[PDB]
Amino acid sequence: MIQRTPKIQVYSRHPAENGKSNFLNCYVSGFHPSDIEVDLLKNGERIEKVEHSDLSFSKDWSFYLLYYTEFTPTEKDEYACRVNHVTLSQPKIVKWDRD
Amino acid sequence: TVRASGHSY
Amino acid sequence: GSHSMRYFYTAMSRPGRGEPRFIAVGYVDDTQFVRFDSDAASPRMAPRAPWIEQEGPEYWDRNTQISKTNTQTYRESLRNLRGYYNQSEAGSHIIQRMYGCDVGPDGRLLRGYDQSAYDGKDYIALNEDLSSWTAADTAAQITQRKWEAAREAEQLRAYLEGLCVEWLRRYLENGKETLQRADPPKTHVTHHPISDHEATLRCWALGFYPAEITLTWQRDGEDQTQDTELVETRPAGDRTFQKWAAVVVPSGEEQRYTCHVQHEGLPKPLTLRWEP
Ligand code: NA
Repeated sequence: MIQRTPKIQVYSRHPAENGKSNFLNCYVSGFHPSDIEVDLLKNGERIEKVEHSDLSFSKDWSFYLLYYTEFTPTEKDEYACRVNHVTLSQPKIVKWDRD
Repeated sequence: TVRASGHSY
Repeated sequence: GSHSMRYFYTAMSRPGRGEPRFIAVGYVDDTQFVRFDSDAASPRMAPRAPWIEQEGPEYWDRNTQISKTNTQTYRESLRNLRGYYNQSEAGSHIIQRMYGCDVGPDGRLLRGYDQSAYDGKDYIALNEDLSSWTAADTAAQITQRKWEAAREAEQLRAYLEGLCVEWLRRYLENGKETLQRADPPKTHVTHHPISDHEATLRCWALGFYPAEITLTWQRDGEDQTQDTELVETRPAGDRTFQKWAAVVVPSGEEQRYTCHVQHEGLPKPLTLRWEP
């Protein structure tokens, strides 16, 4: 049996400007099988209220999911996505890079 | 609309 | 232009953790419009796009009953395929199925699809003739023989040439202000110096629908396929998509590079360069 590790992208819905309400996105794709744990972190602490899309898959059969929550960026606050999957020895952190 | 439920594999 | 309707089924066993989960989602083009999840407190086909909400109770009840029947059929099917591969009762496995139709600008059937996978590898597919099967191995040949005996191909073709095309036409009309609207990408080029010798030019495409797009970098008019980093197209959360293409260029050669953007929302394709 063959497994595929998730690709992870962390980004905002709209271009990020401090003080303006936006959406923070963690998009996980390319993975198999389908069980996956995804959390959005604000300065290292899990965000409640995080939603996600309905499970679907691409032409190559790998799964993709969008996790998202409304947020308001500032210059202090650090945001990140943490992903756990059977293919990962430990959870992967991906930090929101803004550029 | 979904396709009618078909035969098991 | 052209349009597609697709249903995506995922059935996943989980021994020791209850009966296999069955999930179905329906799309028109890149717009999800329904979902069903056998793990819901009260499973039903539920709306996921505003233009499907107007469908009547007979629609929702039919799509719900079929999905509930499919939950049992896919549990039985996961048991069958476990036997076909002489697999243990302790492992978790996945059947995936995607089926649907493509139609042209005039709503005429372009082609039908019905493909199935087992643990992420091709298992059985209905051929483009909507009449014959391609089985990936001797296990899928067992499914093929069951399905020939039940004349499944005739029933799948009847759906693909009939209900699939007719309901896709209905959805396209009911959702025409979004489904038949192409939103072009908002584009720009950023410049990120790497060192004194090199910098990254990144070509951005934002807010576009549908997802299909082509972003390419040219150096002196020659495509940089080998050297271009393409990120996977990603959903923004508001129905639109995002993508970028990046290339590492020698410092002072930036004006030799052009980004080219093709998308059906654009009158004409776009040529972009870094504007310092
Ligand atoms: Na893990």
